[PDB]
Amino acid sequence: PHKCPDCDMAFVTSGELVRHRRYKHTHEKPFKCSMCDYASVEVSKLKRHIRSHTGERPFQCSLCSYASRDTYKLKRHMRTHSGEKPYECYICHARFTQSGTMKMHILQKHTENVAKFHCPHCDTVIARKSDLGVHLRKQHSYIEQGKKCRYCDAVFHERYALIQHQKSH
DNA sequence: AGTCGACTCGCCCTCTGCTGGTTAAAG
DNA sequence: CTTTAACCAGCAGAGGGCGAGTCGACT
Ligand SMILES: [Zn+2]
Ligand SMILES: [Zn+2]
Ligand SMILES: [Zn+2]
Ligand SMILES: [Zn+2]
Ligand SMILES: [Zn+2]
Repeated sequence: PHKCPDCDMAFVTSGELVRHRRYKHTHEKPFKCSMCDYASVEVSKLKRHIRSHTGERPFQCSLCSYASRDTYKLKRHMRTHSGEKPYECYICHARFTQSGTMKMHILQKHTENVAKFHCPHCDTVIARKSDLGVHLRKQHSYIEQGKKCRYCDAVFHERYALIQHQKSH
Protein backbone atom coordinates (compact mmCIF):
# COMPACT_ATOMS: atom_id res chain seq x y z
CA PRO A 1 0.00 0.00 0.00
CA HIS A 2 1.59 0.76 -2.28
CA LYS A 3 4.70 -0.24 -4.31
CA CYS A 4 5.24 -2.78 -7.05
CA PRO A 5 7.85 -5.55 -7.37
CA ASP A 6 7.58 -6.22 -11.11
CA CYS A 7 6.22 -2.85 -12.28
CA ASP A 8 6.77 0.83 -11.48
CA MET A 9 4.03 1.68 -8.98
CA ALA A 10 1.41 3.32 -8.92
CA PHE A 11 0.80 3.77 -5.27
CA VAL A 12 -1.39 3.88 -3.45
CA THR A 13 -4.14 1.70 -1.96
CA SER A 14 -4.05 -1.96 -0.91
CA GLY A 15 -6.28 -3.09 -3.79
CA GLU A 16 -5.09 -0.41 -6.26
CA LEU A 17 -1.85 -2.44 -6.04
CA VAL A 18 -3.36 -5.95 -5.60
CA ARG A 19 -5.71 -5.59 -8.52
CA HIS A 20 -2.89 -4.06 -10.54
CA ARG A 21 -0.96 -7.25 -9.86
CA ARG A 22 -4.04 -9.22 -10.85
CA TYR A 23 -4.32 -7.39 -14.18
CA LYS A 24 -0.74 -6.94 -15.35
CA HIS A 25 1.29 -9.77 -13.73
CA THR A 26 -0.82 -12.50 -11.99
CA HIS A 27 -3.68 -12.97 -14.44
CA GLU A 28 -6.08 -14.25 -11.75
CA LYS A 29 -9.53 -14.12 -13.44
CA PRO A 30 -11.76 -15.45 -10.62
CA PHE A 31 -15.29 -15.12 -12.11
CA LYS A 32 -16.27 -17.29 -15.11
CA CYS A 33 -19.17 -17.22 -17.59
CA SER A 34 -22.17 -19.45 -18.39
CA MET A 35 -21.72 -20.59 -22.01
CA CYS A 36 -18.36 -19.22 -23.25
CA ASP A 37 -14.96 -19.93 -21.70
CA TYR A 38 -14.72 -16.37 -20.34
CA ALA A 39 -13.41 -15.22 -16.98
CA SER A 40 -11.87 -11.95 -15.86
CA VAL A 41 -10.40 -10.07 -12.91
CA GLU A 42 -13.56 -8.10 -12.01
CA VAL A 43 -17.22 -9.09 -11.62
CA SER A 44 -18.25 -5.75 -13.15
CA LYS A 45 -16.62 -7.09 -16.32
CA LEU A 46 -18.63 -10.33 -16.28
CA LYS A 47 -21.90 -8.58 -15.49
CA ARG A 48 -21.14 -6.51 -18.59
CA HIS A 49 -20.17 -9.64 -20.56
CA ILE A 50 -23.41 -11.59 -19.95
CA ARG A 51 -25.34 -9.00 -21.97
CA SER A 52 -23.56 -10.27 -25.10
CA HIS A 53 -25.55 -13.46 -24.54
CA THR A 54 -28.76 -11.99 -23.11
CA GLY A 55 -29.08 -8.83 -25.18
CA GLU A 56 -29.79 -6.39 -22.32
CA ARG A 57 -29.23 -2.77 -23.36
CA PRO A 58 -30.02 -0.91 -20.12
CA PHE A 59 -28.97 2.63 -21.25
CA GLN A 60 -31.28 4.71 -23.49
CA CYS A 61 -30.47 7.89 -25.38
CA SER A 62 -33.24 10.17 -24.13
CA LEU A 63 -33.01 11.74 -27.59
CA CYS A 64 -33.25 8.62 -29.85
CA SER A 65 -33.95 4.87 -29.87
CA TYR A 66 -30.40 3.67 -29.13
CA ALA A 67 -29.62 1.49 -26.09
CA SER A 68 -26.14 0.36 -25.00
CA ARG A 69 -24.72 -2.51 -22.97
CA ASP A 70 -22.74 -0.14 -20.71
CA THR A 71 -22.46 3.56 -19.86
CA TYR A 72 -19.52 4.49 -22.08
CA LYS A 73 -21.04 3.44 -25.40
CA LEU A 74 -23.87 5.86 -24.61
CA LYS A 75 -21.55 8.74 -23.65
CA ARG A 76 -19.86 8.03 -27.02
CA HIS A 77 -23.22 8.00 -28.75
CA MET A 78 -24.02 11.37 -27.18
CA ARG A 79 -21.24 13.02 -29.19
CA THR A 80 -23.37 12.44 -32.30
CA HIS A 81 -26.16 14.60 -30.85
CA SER A 82 -23.84 17.21 -29.31
CA GLY A 83 -21.65 17.39 -32.38
CA GLU A 84 -18.56 17.25 -30.18
CA LYS A 85 -15.43 16.07 -31.98
CA PRO A 86 -12.90 15.36 -29.21
CA TYR A 87 -10.14 13.88 -31.39
CA GLU A 88 -7.75 15.55 -33.86
CA CYS A 89 -5.26 14.36 -36.48
CA TYR A 90 -2.15 16.17 -35.25
CA ILE A 91 -0.94 16.54 -38.87
CA CYS A 92 -3.93 17.94 -40.84
CA HIS A 93 -6.00 19.06 -37.82
CA ALA A 94 -9.07 17.17 -39.05
CA ARG A 95 -11.54 16.50 -36.28
CA PHE A 96 -13.26 13.24 -35.45
CA THR A 97 -16.00 11.95 -33.22
CA GLN A 98 -14.05 8.82 -32.23
CA SER A 99 -10.43 8.13 -31.34
CA GLY A 100 -10.08 4.93 -33.39
CA THR A 101 -11.53 6.66 -36.44
CA MET A 102 -8.73 9.18 -36.08
CA LYS A 103 -6.10 6.51 -35.67
CA MET A 104 -7.41 4.92 -38.88
CA HIS A 105 -7.31 8.23 -40.73
CA ILE A 106 -3.66 8.63 -39.72
CA LEU A 107 -2.91 5.08 -40.82
CA GLN A 108 -4.46 5.51 -44.26
CA LYS A 109 -3.42 9.13 -44.85
CA HIS A 110 -0.07 9.93 -43.20
CA THR A 111 1.53 6.52 -42.87
CA GLU A 112 3.97 4.61 -45.07
CA ASN A 113 4.84 0.99 -45.69
CA VAL A 114 1.46 0.00 -44.24
CA ALA A 115 0.39 -3.54 -45.12
CA LYS A 116 -2.46 -4.12 -47.62
CA PHE A 117 -4.85 -7.08 -48.00
CA HIS A 118 -4.97 -9.32 -51.09
CA CYS A 119 -8.23 -11.06 -51.83
CA PRO A 120 -7.62 -14.81 -51.53
CA HIS A 121 -10.05 -15.63 -54.37
CA CYS A 122 -9.42 -12.76 -56.81
CA ASP A 123 -6.23 -10.79 -57.39
CA THR A 124 -7.25 -7.32 -56.18
CA VAL A 125 -5.73 -5.54 -53.14
CA ILE A 126 -7.56 -3.10 -50.86
CA ALA A 127 -6.43 -1.07 -47.82
CA ARG A 128 -8.80 -1.55 -44.85
CA LYS A 129 -9.53 -5.09 -43.72
CA SER A 130 -13.27 -4.38 -43.41
CA ASP A 131 -13.47 -3.36 -47.08
CA LEU A 132 -11.90 -6.70 -47.92
CA GLY A 133 -14.92 -7.92 -45.96
CA VAL A 134 -17.47 -6.17 -48.15
CA HIS A 135 -15.56 -7.26 -51.26
CA LEU A 136 -15.66 -10.92 -50.20
CA ARG A 137 -19.39 -10.62 -49.48
CA LYS A 138 -20.27 -8.89 -52.76
CA GLN A 139 -17.82 -10.69 -55.08
CA HIS A 140 -17.01 -14.15 -53.68
CA SER A 141 -20.12 -14.95 -51.63
CA TYR A 142 -22.36 -17.90 -52.61
CA ILE A 143 -25.43 -16.76 -54.57
CA GLU A 144 -28.10 -19.37 -53.83
CA GLN A 145 -30.61 -19.07 -56.72
CA GLY A 146 -27.72 -18.30 -59.14
CA LYS A 147 -27.05 -15.65 -61.78
CA LYS A 148 -27.15 -16.22 -65.53
CA CYS A 149 -24.62 -14.81 -67.96
CA ARG A 150 -25.94 -11.72 -69.71
CA TYR A 151 -25.11 -13.14 -73.18
CA CYS A 152 -25.20 -16.98 -72.86
CA ASP A 153 -27.18 -19.56 -70.91
CA ALA A 154 -24.42 -20.41 -68.40
CA VAL A 155 -25.41 -19.87 -64.78
CA PHE A 156 -23.00 -19.05 -61.94
CA HIS A 157 -23.25 -19.04 -58.15
CA GLU A 158 -20.59 -16.45 -57.37
CA ARG A 159 -20.52 -12.90 -58.70
CA TYR A 160 -16.81 -13.05 -59.48
CA ALA A 161 -17.07 -16.09 -61.72
CA LEU A 162 -20.04 -14.45 -63.43
CA ILE A 163 -18.26 -11.20 -64.30
CA GLN A 164 -15.11 -13.10 -65.26
CA HIS A 165 -17.07 -15.36 -67.58
CA GLN A 166 -18.67 -12.42 -69.38
CA LYS A 167 -15.69 -12.60 -71.82
CA SER A 168 -14.72 -12.72 -74.62
CA HIS A 169 -18.34 -11.69 -75.19
C1' DA B 1 -9.26 2.29 17.52
C1' DG B 2 -6.63 0.94 13.23
C1' DT B 3 -5.99 -2.02 8.65
C1' DC B 4 -7.61 -5.01 5.69
C1' DG B 5 -10.19 -7.63 1.85
C1' DA B 6 -14.29 -8.01 -0.24
C1' DC B 7 -18.02 -5.07 -2.69
C1' DT B 8 -19.33 -1.63 -5.27
C1' DC B 9 -19.77 2.35 -8.38
C1' DG B 10 -17.59 5.25 -12.06
C1' DC B 11 -13.91 7.25 -15.96
C1' DC B 12 -11.56 6.38 -19.88
C1' DC B 13 -8.90 3.92 -23.11
C1' DT B 14 -8.19 0.12 -26.96
C1' DC B 15 -9.35 -3.25 -30.79
C1' DT B 16 -12.95 -4.78 -34.21
C1' DG B 17 -16.10 -4.58 -37.88
C1' DC B 18 -20.29 -2.95 -40.50
C1' DT B 19 -22.80 0.96 -43.12
C1' DG B 20 -23.70 4.32 -46.27
C1' DG B 21 -22.17 8.74 -48.79
C1' DT B 22 -18.52 10.13 -52.30
C1' DT B 23 -15.71 9.76 -56.06
C1' DA B 24 -13.45 8.21 -60.00
C1' DA B 25 -12.67 4.84 -63.31
C1' DA B 26 -14.59 1.59 -66.29
C1' DG B 27 -18.80 0.35 -69.16
C1' DC C 1 -23.84 10.12 -69.04
C1' DT C 2 -24.78 5.46 -65.98
C1' DT C 3 -22.77 1.70 -63.25
C1' DT C 4 -19.66 -0.03 -60.03
C1' DA C 5 -16.66 -0.74 -56.09
C1' DA C 6 -12.86 0.96 -53.31
C1' DC C 7 -12.24 4.87 -50.17
C1' DC C 8 -13.50 7.16 -46.22
C1' DA C 9 -15.64 9.04 -41.82
C1' DG C 10 -19.14 7.71 -38.95
C1' DC C 11 -20.66 4.78 -35.60
C1' DA C 12 -21.71 0.73 -32.88
C1' DG C 13 -19.81 -4.07 -30.92
C1' DA C 14 -16.68 -6.24 -27.00
C1' DG C 15 -13.03 -6.03 -23.43
C1' DG C 16 -9.01 -4.02 -20.32
C1' DG C 17 -6.91 -1.00 -16.65
C1' DC C 18 -7.26 2.47 -13.24
C1' DG C 19 -9.29 5.72 -9.11
C1' DA C 20 -11.67 5.88 -5.16
C1' DG C 21 -15.44 5.39 -1.56
C1' DT C 22 -18.39 2.12 1.91
C1' DC C 23 -18.21 -1.11 5.73
C1' DG C 24 -18.22 -5.72 8.68
C1' DA C 25 -14.08 -8.46 10.05
C1' DC C 26 -9.70 -9.34 12.52
C1' DT C 27 -5.28 -8.06 14.76
ZN1 LIG D 1 3.27 -4.19 -11.83
ZN1 LIG E 1 -20.45 -15.72 -21.77
ZN1 LIG F 1 -29.45 9.11 -29.48
ZN1 LIG G 1 -4.65 13.99 -41.22
ZN1 LIG H 1 -21.71 -16.10 -71.40
